[PDB]
Amino acid sequence: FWCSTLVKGVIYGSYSVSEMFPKNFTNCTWTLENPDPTKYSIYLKFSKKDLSCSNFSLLAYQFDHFSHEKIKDLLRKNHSIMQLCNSKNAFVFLQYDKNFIQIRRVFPEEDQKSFFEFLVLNKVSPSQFGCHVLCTWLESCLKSGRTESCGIMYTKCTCPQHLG
Amino acid sequence: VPRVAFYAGLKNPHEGYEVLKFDDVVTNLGNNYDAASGKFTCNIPGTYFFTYHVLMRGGDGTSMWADLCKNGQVRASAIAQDADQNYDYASNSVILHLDAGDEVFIKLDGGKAHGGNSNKYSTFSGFIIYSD
Amino acid sequence: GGDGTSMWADLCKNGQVRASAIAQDADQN
Amino acid sequence: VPRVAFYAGLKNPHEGYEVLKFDDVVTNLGNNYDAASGKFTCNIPGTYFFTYHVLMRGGDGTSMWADLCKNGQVRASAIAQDADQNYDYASNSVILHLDAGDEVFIKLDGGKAHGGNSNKYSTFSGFIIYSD
Amino acid sequence: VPRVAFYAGLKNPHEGYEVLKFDDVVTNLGNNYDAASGKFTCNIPGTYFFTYHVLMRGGDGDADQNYDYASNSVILHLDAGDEVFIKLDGGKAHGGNSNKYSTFSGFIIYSD
Ligand SMILES: [Ca+2]
Ligand SMILES: [Ca+2]
Ligand SMILES: [Ca+2]
Repeated sequence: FWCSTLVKGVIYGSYSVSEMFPKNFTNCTWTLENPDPTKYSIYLKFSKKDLSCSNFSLLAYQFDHFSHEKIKDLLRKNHSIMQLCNSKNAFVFLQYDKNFIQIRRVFPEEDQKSFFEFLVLNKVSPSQFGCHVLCTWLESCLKSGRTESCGIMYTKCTCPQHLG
Repeated sequence: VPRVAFYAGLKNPHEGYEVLKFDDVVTNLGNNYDAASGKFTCNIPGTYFFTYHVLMRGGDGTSMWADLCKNGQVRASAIAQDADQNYDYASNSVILHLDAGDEVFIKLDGGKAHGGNSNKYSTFSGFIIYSD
Repeated sequence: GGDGTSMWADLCKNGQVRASAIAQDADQN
Repeated sequence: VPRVAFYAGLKNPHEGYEVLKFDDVVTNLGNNYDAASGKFTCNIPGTYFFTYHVLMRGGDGTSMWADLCKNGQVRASAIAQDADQNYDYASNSVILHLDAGDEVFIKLDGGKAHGGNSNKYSTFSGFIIYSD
Repeated sequence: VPRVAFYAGLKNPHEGYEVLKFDDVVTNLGNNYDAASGKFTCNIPGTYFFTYHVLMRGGDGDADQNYDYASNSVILHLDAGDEVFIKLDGGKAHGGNSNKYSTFSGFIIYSD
């Protein structure tokens, strides 16, 4: 009944809040699946520059068993659900290593203003390309500027610049 | 003459004292194994060879018990242990004489199995050898 | 001890993966 | 025409360089495995397939070496290693061209074997594929 | 009858993403497997039982060699011209000069 969109085969992806909810179906949910829950970890960044919640509430839940809406049907599953706007920071950074991540846009310019992006890295031998994507993120984060805390573990790929 | 062979990889993460239910069926001749049932029903009496590998979940637990069982009596067992929450297989392979109407399936004696979606890390594969 | 040595072996038909094996082990020096 | 298959699980633990004596024989068509000598006197020449899984004695020993040997030539080996002294399968599967009368048997090269009495953890199972 | 079966071990250690070329062939009945290539080309379409075991060999530090088995076994429906080989995704595979620790063995079950 609901509308979902799964992105796989994607080392790197970018999408505005609108880029994931076109059918206008209140309660539509976007999905991301890990290429290999053993040798790939998931790191996501969303620019709360725009209050997606302000236009429409937005949460994120992880899940190991394929579910477009049921996994959220009983949202009481409360699998680390994270309101993606209650961010007392300009940038929200989350990391996840389960098998499936889900973003739920539910009704209780800007569409092209907010922005979502995700990256997967070989926790053994990361790619210089993904490595510098991690690089840009870490830099912009330690600022966002309180250069105090941006714990985006990058073991096996410290930045060629400002790192080490 | 009789052509019976099956091979299915596990698809969802199973934990606790439940029967494993391999769903990613890759090859299924004769259609005797139902991925949904997660079990192999013998209809052609004879001798069969059943080999299974089950992956321990990483980061959780230390011990994993996978025990193949035909009907209600366990006929094989396998243990995987790693203190620092690594990945270690709990595999085994058994030749069994299955008469008509027998059921065989991998039962999970505690622990948490991996939840490979399509990589087919955990596998279950069997085939007949002789007809009675 | 800590460290960590993992290995992934793949057996593929024409490129499409048919079998995957994981070997993860640390010997705690 | 020839029909030979066998599958024996281990009953008692074996330590030191010796020929493991698999006694819990579950299926022994052809009767070519004598639990007494832990050997497989192949009367019918041809091609055989043998798989074997041996568990490491938990709590005693760290690295145990196992070798499947035909006559006096070591054709396959395995090495179970775990510093924390936990269990870990030493397993292998081989296809051999057995001659007339030769004997294939497991020889533990150091380490301590572990063998559930009826948990049939450690198994040794083979069958003939082609007849010469 | 098809008359196809092979079994081979590995002598030279491998690294990177290169495919594993099991060279020390014990039996290659049917000559459909190239020891140097370490690959197998199906010339008689049908069901084939394949299995592989590899001994991982790495570590750090006191320094020791981390040894564990990555193993699996499958049933594949091969057609004419299909290629089967064990590509090492990433890590290290120990190699015995004649010790025969890493094995790759296959044999046909049915003929199409
Ligand atoms: Ca281990
Ligand atoms: Ca893979
Ligand atoms: Ca192991």
